[PDB]
Amino acid sequence: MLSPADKTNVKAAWGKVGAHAGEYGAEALERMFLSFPTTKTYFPHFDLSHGSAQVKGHGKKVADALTNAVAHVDDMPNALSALSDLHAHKLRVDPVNFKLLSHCLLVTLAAHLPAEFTPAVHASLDKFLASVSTVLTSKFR
Amino acid sequence: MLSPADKTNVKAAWGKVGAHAGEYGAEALERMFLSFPTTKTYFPHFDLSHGSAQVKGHGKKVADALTNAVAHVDDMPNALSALSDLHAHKLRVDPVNFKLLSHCLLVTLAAHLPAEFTPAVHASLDKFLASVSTVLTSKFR
Amino acid sequence: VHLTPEEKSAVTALWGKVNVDEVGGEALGRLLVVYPWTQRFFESFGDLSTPDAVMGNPKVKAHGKKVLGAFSDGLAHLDNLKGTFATLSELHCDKLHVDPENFRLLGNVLVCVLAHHFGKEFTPPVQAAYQKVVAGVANALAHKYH
Amino acid sequence: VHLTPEEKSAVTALWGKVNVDEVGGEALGRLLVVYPWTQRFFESFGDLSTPDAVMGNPKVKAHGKKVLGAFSDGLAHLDNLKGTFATLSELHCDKLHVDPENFRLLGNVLVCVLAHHFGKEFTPPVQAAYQKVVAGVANALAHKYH
Ligand code: HEM
Ligand code: HEM
Ligand code: HEM
Ligand code: HEM
Repeated sequence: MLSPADKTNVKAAWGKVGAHAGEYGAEALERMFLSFPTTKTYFPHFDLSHGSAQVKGHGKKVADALTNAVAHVDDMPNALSALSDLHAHKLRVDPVNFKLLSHCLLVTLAAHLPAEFTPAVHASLDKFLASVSTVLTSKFR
Repeated sequence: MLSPADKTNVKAAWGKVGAHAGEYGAEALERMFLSFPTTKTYFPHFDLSHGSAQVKGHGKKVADALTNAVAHVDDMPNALSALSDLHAHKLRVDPVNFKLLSHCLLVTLAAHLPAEFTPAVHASLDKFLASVSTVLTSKFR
Repeated sequence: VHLTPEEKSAVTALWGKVNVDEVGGEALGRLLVVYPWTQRFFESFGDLSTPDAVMGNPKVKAHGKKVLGAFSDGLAHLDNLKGTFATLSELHCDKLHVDPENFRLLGNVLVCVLAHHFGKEFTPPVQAAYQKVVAGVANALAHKYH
Repeated sequence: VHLTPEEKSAVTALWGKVNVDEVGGEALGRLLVVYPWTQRFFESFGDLSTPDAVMGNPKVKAHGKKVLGAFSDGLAHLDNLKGTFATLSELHCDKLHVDPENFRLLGNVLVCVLAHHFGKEFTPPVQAAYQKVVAGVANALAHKYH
């Protein structure tokens, strides 16, 4: 459960992400494919090569939804209903994978928001990604 | 979330546990200790020997709590608040451990309810245990 | 894995009693039923719409016996699982694209199936030996992923 | 662990630029902050009531340096993390009763700190190698649990 400080923290950090979210989306995927090679089992139809336009575009896609969730930090469940559906009934990604992308996303932000990646912001973002994960895997069964 | 079906399945199977819940709770612990030894780091103060009265007593407590969640299947968050608080603030059991006990709780039931441990009941009991775990871990941070 | 001789005998004794055909179908069926997301790999199997649909599906039953057949073989090379499972590992990765977590879910389901079938015979310590076994196989099956 | 000479170099070279003092105090403090339940082992450290209070706690800082110290010495035995941490592994089990999951959490915290610190320099490929190291260390540390 995200506290008021948490939502604040998240909104601030993401605020700084800005025009770079897509790029960070992409870099996080790249980091995930490399560190957790099992995650690639869900993207056999993609070119997983460095700077692949498929990864780039998907990066954007992920970023934007993250953005949308920060904007609806208060009503995530509702804001991501369509996405929870796609994942539960179409994609069917194993829930374990959500923790891997989350971590890679933290790593990416840490690397790019030095001043902003404080211990308290680190905590909030983690809790956030976790909340996002929960929502996306809530209709699995 | 638990469906009407799940709820019927859970009340039905737990119904059968009846007066054996205590013994089944103890059994699940022992199974847990033998298969996943890292779980023992939380019970340094216990005699974990075969037929330890401590384990016996502990088994009843866990069983009584599960029985209490079945009784309040429509208000688990509230029925379990106290225990949620204890686990979150005092015991501070790492989340991953909940999945281990669940699994062992499932094994014990399987081993005891051949007739009721149907694919459908297995599925419902699994979702149930996941639900209880989620509650007990809701206040962690 | 780390199987004491006495764990190895216990594994082997029980396995002698198992009907791989039946247990195979039971474990695979239950997997598709308990973790419905796992159905993503079997869309050519037909109707998996309800538990009976899954459990009774001639295709699910046939596949299950194939999987437990490969598993039974692994139980005879408990010494070299990675070796025994290498080609299968490369296949699951490169052709099938099966996330290895699936292999752990199936191990857990299998342990429930053995508990279901043997009742009290599936003792706490017999289960501990089997947990080591299913983990080794899953590891063995994921070893060639890249 | 199962590090490529190239992967070995990357780790080795990044590490040479690491201020263990600072990195260790930050890894351990972030751990106590992000995963508050880990504070169950440091009651005697004092005030961990706030991020500010954790990060400032010198008992924390000094334990962080002792932890990264040992980690640091371990990167010198990447071919035998198992034998390198055997006594620390028994200590953690038998004396400290630390759940090995904690080893995993720190590892991940450790990686976030390095990225935090080296920004650009901590590339996807350099992260990939560190990930193998943190997993290898946690595995060696859990190795003697029983
Ligand atoms: C942080 C949590 C996640 C978010 C916000 C997210 C968001 C998205 C979005 C926005 C899309 C595109 C939907 C569309 O095309 O309209 C998508 C698709 C997809 N996601 Fe998820 N995702 C998450 C986690 C994951 C994980 C962990 C995996 C697998 C490891 C994954 C696998 C996929 C795949 C395979 C697709 C389809 C890609 C394609 O075929 O173009 N997702 N996701
Ligand atoms: C759904 C699962 C669980 C339930 C229903 C449950 C329930 C309980 C209950 C009812 C108590 C006794 C509190 C009292 O004194 O009134 C308890 C205590 C405790 N539990 Fe949990 N628990 C669960 C999971 C776990 C797990 C997975 C662990 C760790 C492996 C754990 C570790 C403990 C410990 C260490 C205590 C205190 C024991 C003592 O000193 O007497 N619990 N639990
Ligand atoms: C104990 C673990 C497992 C073993 C030993 C095993 C063994 C096998 C074998 C022997 C085959 C046929 C090989 C061939 O076609 O040349 C196979 C195929 C397959 N396996 Fe596995 N398997 C295991 C687990 C799983 C799991 C858990 C899943 C999915 C959730 C899975 C998905 C598949 C699929 C989708 C196929 C191909 C089916 C087809 O013919 O279309 N396997 N497996
Ligand atoms: C990279 C992983 C780790 C390494 C290499 C490591 C190493 C060490 C070392 C060298 C000591 C010194 C104690 C002695 O030698 O007597 C120590 C103590 C200790 N460690 Fe670990 N540690 C690790 C992870 C952790 C984690 C994650 C925790 C808990 C969250 C933990 C809890 C403790 C505690 C409670 C002590 C005792 C401190 C005292 O005596 O006051 N360790 N560790």
